[PDB]
Amino acid sequence: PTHLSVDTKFKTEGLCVDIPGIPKDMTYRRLISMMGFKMNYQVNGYPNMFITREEAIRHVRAWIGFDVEGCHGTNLPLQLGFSTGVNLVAVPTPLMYKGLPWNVVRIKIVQMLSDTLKNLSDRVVFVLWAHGFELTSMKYFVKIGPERTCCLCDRRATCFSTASDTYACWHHSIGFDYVYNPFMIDVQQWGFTGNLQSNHDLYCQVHGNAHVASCDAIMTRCLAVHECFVKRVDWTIEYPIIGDELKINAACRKVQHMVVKAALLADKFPVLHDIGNPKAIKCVPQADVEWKFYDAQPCSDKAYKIEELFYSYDKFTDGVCLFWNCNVDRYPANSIVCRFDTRVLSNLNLPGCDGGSLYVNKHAFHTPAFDKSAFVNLKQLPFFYYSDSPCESHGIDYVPLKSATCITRCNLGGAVCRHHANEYRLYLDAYNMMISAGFSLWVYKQFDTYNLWNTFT
Ligand SMILES: [Zn+2]
Ligand SMILES: [Zn+2]
Ligand SMILES: [Zn+2]
Repeated sequence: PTHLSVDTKFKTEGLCVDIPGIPKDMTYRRLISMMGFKMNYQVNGYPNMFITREEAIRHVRAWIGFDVEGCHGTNLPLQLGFSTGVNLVAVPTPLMYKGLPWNVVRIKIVQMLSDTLKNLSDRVVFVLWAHGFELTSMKYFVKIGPERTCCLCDRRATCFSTASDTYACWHHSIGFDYVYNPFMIDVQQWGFTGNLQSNHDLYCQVHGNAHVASCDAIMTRCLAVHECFVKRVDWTIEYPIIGDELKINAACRKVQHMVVKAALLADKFPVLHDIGNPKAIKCVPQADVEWKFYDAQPCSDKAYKIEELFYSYDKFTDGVCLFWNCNVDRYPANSIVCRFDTRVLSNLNLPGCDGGSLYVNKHAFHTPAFDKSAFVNLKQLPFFYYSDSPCESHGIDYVPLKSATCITRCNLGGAVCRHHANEYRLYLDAYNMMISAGFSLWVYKQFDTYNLWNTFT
């Protein structure tokens, strides 16, 4: 039950305006044949061009919305739209390109997909709101066959070249002209009422409709992300490592310990309200503070309202509140906050629904749109490094460190020791790693690193 059987029925009602007379009774087997492809009763890793919802969710990094609009059916030009914002016009002789024959259009498609996907996934999943022209145009830039490996590496093959008769992955596809063994899924098979725009606009106000193919491609993928990662959530699905996931996650634990420990030392809060992930552990386990946990799963739709989190019947105004990746609409003044900036560009952060983003780091977290007004009661947390550890070098070469933000006994004494200089530069790299990944740090306005110097006396 892991792959989509080709004998599964395909609802054709959405196709009958582009393809009048299409049979109501239709399987994927007959649909693929109708699209001009032949599968040959082949057991070589490619059982179906179309995939299940579950397989699509596991390969969300490969999702490319795809739409085709009749520009004027073999006799008229076609506008090819992709969720990358690209519009290509193919002739049978926000970006918008003029009409060109299929033999040059397919070269642009391979280049576009390869640059988009090489650092994201081992494949492409075309996300469709299928009405006909997009399915019948695939024969002009798609080749299928047995699963293969790249001619220059061990990755699976995603492209084919008619010039050299060879195969390549996204990384080595320069000059290739055909997409090889792509995957696809028709969102309209999921049981919607009404057209694409009416269903998309139920949940998203960020993507308009300029009535060009790329806008439909964007809305289609956006609707799919909402259905699979907003209204539905599955945190059991694991995703492969494609970047600095481990360093980013390790940096997050180190910065969280550093910031909370220093806030407790500087202001001596009697109680800390740890609001968020119900799997949370004390990040400063040796602190004397009264540590109270409050369970809140990561919100995937709208940011939590602070009124429903705190109230409905309790003294969150006592001490300090810790919101580590707990997105609320407005943080109280006595808060320590880590909030993911959905606007960040990285291979881990995919475009999301209604201004949000889909952050995929081991697991997929759809995150509500970043909002600067949520931090009005707070200020940005400045960088600093604090350590009460002994100045002792145990066991890399050294240039003396000078920094006003190395809060250690040795710097209080006027000369940073080598150990705390090593730890400072290691923490600075971790801090910059986490900030670059899109995380932002905010703190109550009274926070002052000057209060940490007298923790050495
Ligand atoms: Zn390769
Ligand atoms: Zn949208
Ligand atoms: Zn030192």
